Amino acid sequence: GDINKAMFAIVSFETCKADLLKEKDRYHNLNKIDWQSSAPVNEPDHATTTP
Amino acid sequence: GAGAQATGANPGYRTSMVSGQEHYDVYPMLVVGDDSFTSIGFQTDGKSLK
Repeated sequence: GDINKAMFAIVSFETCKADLLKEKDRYHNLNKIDWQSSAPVNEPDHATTTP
Repeated sequence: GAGAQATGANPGYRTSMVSGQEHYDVYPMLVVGDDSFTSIGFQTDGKSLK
């Protein structure tokens, strides 16, 4: 019953490659990312208004 | 198997079997021009999903 006691929280959001390259040093393994497969339509769990 | 019946004089083209009889095949070579069709989405309001 308390948000403070929660062990973990998981959030899913939409991003582009420009956002990730905005901070190059923070992220790794950007070369192997399969961009086409992880489209918004290919993940039915995520809820969004993107056409 | 949609083609005409193939005899033993097959020059080398591909073929298949229909009802125990050997027939030729057909291959598409399709060209899709702009604004020719649209997929129809049956949305649930509040989100876009399929």
